[PDB]
Amino acid sequence: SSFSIYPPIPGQENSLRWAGKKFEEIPIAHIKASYNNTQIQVVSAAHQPLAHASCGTEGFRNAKKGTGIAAQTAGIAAAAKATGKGVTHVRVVVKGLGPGRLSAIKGLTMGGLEVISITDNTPIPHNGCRPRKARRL
Amino acid sequence: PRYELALILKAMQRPETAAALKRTLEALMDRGAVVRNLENLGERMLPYKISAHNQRHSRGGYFLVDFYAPATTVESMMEHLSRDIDVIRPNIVKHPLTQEVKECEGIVPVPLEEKLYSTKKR
Amino acid sequence: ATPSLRGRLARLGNPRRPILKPNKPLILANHVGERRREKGEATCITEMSVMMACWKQN
Amino acid sequence: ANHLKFIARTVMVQEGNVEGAYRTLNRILTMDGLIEDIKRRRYYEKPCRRRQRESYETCRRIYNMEMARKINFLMRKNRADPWQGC
Amino acid sequence: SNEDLPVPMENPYKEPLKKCILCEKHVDYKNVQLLSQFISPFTGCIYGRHITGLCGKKQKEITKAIKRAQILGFMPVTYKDPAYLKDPKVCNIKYRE
Amino acid sequence: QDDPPPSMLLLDYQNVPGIHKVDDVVKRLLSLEMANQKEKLKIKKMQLMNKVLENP
Amino acid sequence: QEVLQLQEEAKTFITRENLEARVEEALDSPKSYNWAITREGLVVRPQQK
Amino acid sequence: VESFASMLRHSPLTQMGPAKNKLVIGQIFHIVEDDLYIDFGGKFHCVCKRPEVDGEKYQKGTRVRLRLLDLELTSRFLGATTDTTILEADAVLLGLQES
RNA sequence: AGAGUUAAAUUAUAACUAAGCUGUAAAAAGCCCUAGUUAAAAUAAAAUAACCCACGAAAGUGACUCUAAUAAUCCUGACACACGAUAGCUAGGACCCAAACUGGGAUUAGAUACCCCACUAUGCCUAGCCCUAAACCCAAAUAGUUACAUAACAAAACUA
Ligand SMILES: [Mg+2]
Ligand SMILES: [Mg+2]
Ligand SMILES: [Mg+2]
Ligand SMILES: [Mg+2]
Ligand SMILES: [Mg+2]
Ligand SMILES: [Mg+2]
Ligand SMILES: [Mg+2]
Ligand SMILES: [Mg+2]
Ligand SMILES: [Mg+2]
Ligand SMILES: [Mg+2]
Ligand SMILES: [Mg+2]
Ligand SMILES: [Mg+2]
Ligand SMILES: [Mg+2]
Ligand SMILES: [Mg+2]
Ligand SMILES: [Mg+2]
Ligand SMILES: [Mg+2]
Ligand SMILES: [Mg+2]
Ligand SMILES: [Mg+2]
Ligand SMILES: [Mg+2]
Ligand SMILES: [Zn+2]
Repeated sequence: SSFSIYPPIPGQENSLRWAGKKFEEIPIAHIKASYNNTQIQVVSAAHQPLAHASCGTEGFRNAKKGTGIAAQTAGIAAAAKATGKGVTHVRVVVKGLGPGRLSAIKGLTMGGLEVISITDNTPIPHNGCRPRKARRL
Repeated sequence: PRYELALILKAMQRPETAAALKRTLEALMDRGAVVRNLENLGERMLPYKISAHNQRHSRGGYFLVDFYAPATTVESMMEHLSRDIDVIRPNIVKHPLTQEVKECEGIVPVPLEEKLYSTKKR
Repeated sequence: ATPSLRGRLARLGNPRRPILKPNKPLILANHVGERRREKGEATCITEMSVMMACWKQN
Repeated sequence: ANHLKFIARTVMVQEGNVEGAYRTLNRILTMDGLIEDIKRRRYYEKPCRRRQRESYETCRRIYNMEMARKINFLMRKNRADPWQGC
Repeated sequence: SNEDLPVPMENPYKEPLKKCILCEKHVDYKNVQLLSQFISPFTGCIYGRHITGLCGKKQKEITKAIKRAQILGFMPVTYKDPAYLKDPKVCNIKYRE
Repeated sequence: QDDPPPSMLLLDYQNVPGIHKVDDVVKRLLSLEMANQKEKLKIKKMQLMNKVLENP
Repeated sequence: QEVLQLQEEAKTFITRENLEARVEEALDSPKSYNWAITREGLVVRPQQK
Repeated sequence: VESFASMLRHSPLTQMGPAKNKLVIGQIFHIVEDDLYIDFGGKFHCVCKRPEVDGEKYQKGTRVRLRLLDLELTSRFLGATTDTTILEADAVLLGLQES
């Protein structure tokens, strides 16, 4: 039972399939977890948006959508729409560090999507654009 | 070898690669530089998609040309290579063999620093 | 291993610009710090959500 | 962007275990220092503050390493005293 | 008058100094396989001295070679090339526990 | 201003026997054409010290 | 000795006559500088595969 | 009369030289529930853990074999004028006077 | 000091999907020519390496390559000469992002402040000025000693 956490790059010849599809054709789920909102967009391998759900789209409010429960609910909401179009496995790509980071990931499983991998694509500039000034002067 | 050019040519056919290498070496010789050796490192996948000459390049052939050139003809060759549409990213550096390897002595045991504070009783 | 301390502090014998500016003197005390108590958090939030899911639909 | 996707900061789940894979990824990021850098880059810090933070962290690391070294050195003497009552 | 007195001589039990993994070697910018052994497989971060265990010169040489190669276009910056993922581990950092 | 020829055969390979019998490629490589500014500085220094000083 | 050593390497330099042969032989003789290292400090060459 | 330098030159401690990985016979002089105080005889006494095999064979006065690692554990720390001696030596247990 | 180059992020710009996005302890305002994904020039800056302590007289400098190059056969020494962080001025250019000022929205009795939003000078390049800093390591330079000897604290006391 030799299992490697490294992704199955297309350059290799490994035989790993999910529901008969290769790792390259499995749809993607971009989860942008900001400090005040969490958005989820499930797209196909061909970069075609299938489902979209955010904490604000569920009837929440300003400070209500910033909690983890809002992200957990948005995960189920996105998973229902993804399953409505015939999606069983998805690759999660997380963007940003927020309170609803793991909440959306587990909400996807609660809503009925099997996560095969978690990708952390957080934008970290190499000292590029200057961010805003610090608070509490 | 004095200077080393790490030429990254566009992935093309054998005759086109040969013609591009021939003209690049002729340009190097025209500047007053004698060529020591040319080594082909093989056609590999680029680490990142390099965009050059209004073209997105995903592959490329790697070549290494070592030579002796005057210090004034480096930028001229760089300028000539910059306008060549068959070159992805040219770079001329000093040859590593020029710098003689220094004696790597190893880790020297550095003692903890003392006498940093006075001997007053706390 | 322990980071180097030579040539770090501002001393008369040190010729260069000091690297470290300690808030308090680097003297190893005879007592370690007390263990900090972990901050509590709300629990059973995910289960309360699915409990209220019944009510919202029923 | 120009690099290939689904290679960096990617962990494959094992037998449907997602919570553990997320913890593994969080440990990866913490050991690589990306969590602290991301939390620090939310608001810009001036160079004087960056130097002060670096000096404070270096001093704290030195003190912690020395305290841990002394604790490990003195761990032997934690045994029961054989000369009690003398 | 005494013959058994100690003599002021050098220490014969002087153990040789330890060598870095690249002691008396040649660090290059074209051996991307060698350069990848010191970077994080997940993020590409260059490991420090406390991880690599290289005496002062070679750590700086490795850093300079990696920075040169990543901009010349031989080694990726964001991640480590999977072709070199099976290289023997020389670093002292363990991620999976 | 002094005008050191590009084929000056710098002093590091000037005082060795059998240097004029070598081919033009090696002579050009050992000449000032392929040399940096430090070699020209050395050549100018020796040329000035040979002509101005009495005890080099 | 440096001059004598450089005389030997002057024979294998690339010139106008040898340009075509050198390009063709370089295009057919690939070279690799990749070599890994071990914890003991032993050089391992991937050429054995 | 014999001089101190003459006797020290032929002393077994001088013949030993460095105390790294040396086989020394040491006699146990004190017994604890799980710790054994073995006096290898040089300066201090080393504390060792009783092994699983032949545990009851270790008693007071028993002579055992040790591989000496350090004659005395002393180290320096932050702001320490002198070292912090542990008043103990470092050694491992191998056997009990095999013969 | 010059010349050349860009890995990450962001953006002007197009396509699919969706309705909010951003915003805080909580809100409001703002934008809905909005948000997410896929491609994307120009400008600005230069993650880890750095638990390193090097270079330079100091200020200062750590994305990469090339050229030039870091005085004194080495004491002190100005009102003389040459430099001199950020900020500001003049003329030309660039402007992703941040932001003095300003205008709104919060809180307050008041808030021309701390909190959020938008934006300007400015921070960016060339040339010319201005010559000020907690320009502090608050410890002058040159060759030394561990002798006598703790006002206190702090970086121990001192010689020529
Ligand atoms: Mg202030
Ligand atoms: Mg200095
Ligand atoms: Mg203080
Ligand atoms: Mg300039
Ligand atoms: Mg880019
Ligand atoms: Mg623009
Ligand atoms: Mg509103
Ligand atoms: Mg950088
Ligand atoms: Mg000097
Ligand atoms: Mg003077
Ligand atoms: Mg200015
Ligand atoms: Mg502006
Ligand atoms: Mg702004
Ligand atoms: Mg206002
Ligand atoms: Mg100024
Ligand atoms: Mg200063
Ligand atoms: Mg002053
Ligand atoms: Mg003075
Ligand atoms: Mg007192
Ligand atoms: Zn070494």
